[PDB]
Amino acid sequence: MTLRAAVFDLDGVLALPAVFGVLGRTEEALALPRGLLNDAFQKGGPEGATTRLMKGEITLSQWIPLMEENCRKCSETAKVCLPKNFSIKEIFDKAISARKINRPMLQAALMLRKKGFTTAILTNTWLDDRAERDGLAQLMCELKMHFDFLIESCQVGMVKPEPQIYKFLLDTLKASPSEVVFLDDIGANLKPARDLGMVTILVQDTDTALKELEKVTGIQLLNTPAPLPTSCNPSDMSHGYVTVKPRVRLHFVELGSGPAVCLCHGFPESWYSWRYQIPALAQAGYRVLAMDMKGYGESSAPPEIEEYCMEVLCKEMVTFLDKLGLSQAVFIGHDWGGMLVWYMALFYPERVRAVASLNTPFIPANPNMSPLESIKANPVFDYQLYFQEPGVAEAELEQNLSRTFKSLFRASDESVLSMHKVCEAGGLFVNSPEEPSLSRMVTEEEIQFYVQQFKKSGFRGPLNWYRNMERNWKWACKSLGRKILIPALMVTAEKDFVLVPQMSQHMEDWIPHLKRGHIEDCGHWTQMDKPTEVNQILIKWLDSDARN
Ligand SMILES: COc1cc2c(cc1OC)[C@H]1Cc3ccc(NC(=O)NCc4ccc(OC(F)(F)F)cc4)cc3CN1CC2
Ligand SMILES: [Mg+2]
Repeated sequence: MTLRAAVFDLDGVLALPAVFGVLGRTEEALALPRGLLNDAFQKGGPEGATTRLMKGEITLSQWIPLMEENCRKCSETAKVCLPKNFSIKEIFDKAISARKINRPMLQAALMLRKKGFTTAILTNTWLDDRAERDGLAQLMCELKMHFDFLIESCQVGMVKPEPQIYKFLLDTLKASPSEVVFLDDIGANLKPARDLGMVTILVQDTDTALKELEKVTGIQLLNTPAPLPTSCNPSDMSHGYVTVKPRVRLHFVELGSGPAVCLCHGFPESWYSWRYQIPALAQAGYRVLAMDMKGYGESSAPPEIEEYCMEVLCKEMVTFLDKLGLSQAVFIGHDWGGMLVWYMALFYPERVRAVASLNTPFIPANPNMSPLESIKANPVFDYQLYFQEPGVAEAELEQNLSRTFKSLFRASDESVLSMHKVCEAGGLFVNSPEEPSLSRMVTEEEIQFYVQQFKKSGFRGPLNWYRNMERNWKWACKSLGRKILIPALMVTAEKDFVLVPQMSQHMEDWIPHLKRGHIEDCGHWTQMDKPTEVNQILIKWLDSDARN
């Protein structure tokens, strides 16, 4: 009775415009008899060429000659002559290419799966061996990840509306007819489903079909707020391991193809902090490499403090590129990662295609002042003095991992921390709740991932990034006569009460062609506070500065 599974057609529902609709306009353009392309498309019926193509018996390249004869045969009966420029190859090439994803439909499908539905795609498709088959391959891959099953006609040897495929569909979904809703742009494909007892929605226009699907499922799909970008499931990611040197191996996650983009997280985060950026960046045509920085998660965490100074952390990232075969890579960082990528561009510009930083500005070294004096001359950086002593800051953060991350990963309007009274009060969480409320930015599952990551190597490694003030300062002073002249981007967050946008006001002195981005109502955790704006800024900057 109560629905539980949802099935979606591709051509006409999830993808628009349908191939039949582009074939109809072609009939109008070249002034053919109406429907002639569709009579040739459907010549022979269940024993014709198109059904042999839809069943995997022949490939698309094999079917085009058969479609050419059907058009010459159909044009002979209607007493007409096909133009001199008639090309079925070129006609379908434009149709397959013009087909885009119906985002209101896919977003509604995601909402159902989020609410606990089993989503699937049931489409009549073909084995595409065209030279331009990659265009259709990209489309399928980005739709496949959002559904539990993709049942293709040419893979199973069954086509709609043959009843055998619907019995195969119900077996795949492991559900009864009256528990499944099925959407298709063709009414013929619904009669066998409507006979087995499943709910049917004829999709003519998307917003009306969504109104019907709202009613039968009891879930609001239309006029739903803007959904978050696609997140990452760790157990479905490609996990990579590179040994940059003895006792030091770096763990990273990889997705997509194209120019290598290397993401560097901050303190106290993980590769998972790019969960909203990784698919979005890979979809834009990039090979994302989200790192576990030295001392974090599955990466090595040697205890020595000097192993985390900026000079060592940068030489190892260069090595990481070497052992992977990458001459360059776009470096996007946040918090400590952002500071590391600034010095990557300053010391190894030949290995940085482009550099970008979230929140963290490039503050050049002061040759006449130690960094400890400057940190003391700023009450917001007072927690960094508390971090200096080893073991002290570790005991507090490692005491209750759940409370630690729930008190940190909070929006700008949820803050329960006072970064300016840390050393005085003798702790970061002295005046914070023992069981803080779950922020709007992170679910309980996402918090429990960070907990499991930091159960590995603790907080010693991460905190050691703070404990190389004098070493990093001596190193940076060697680059005081340089200038960053590669593509650079500085993204500032309005409500970051520690890395304020005003700290970046002088950066153009050192980066003349610096580009900028600003995100409003955004706290420190830029990636998970405003992921849709982070994705927009980066994909726009990458497409114009990093790619060729
Ligand atoms: C050469 O002059 C400097 C040089 C340098 C530094 C300062 C300098 O003076 C100009 C400081 C600056 C700095 C600032 C922030 C961070 N980020 C960070 O610690 N993030 C963790 C975190 C953030 C917010 C939190 O609170 C809440 F969660 F939002 F609530 C809790 C934790 C890093 C650095 C790097 N430093 C050394 C270099
Ligand atoms: Mg269709």
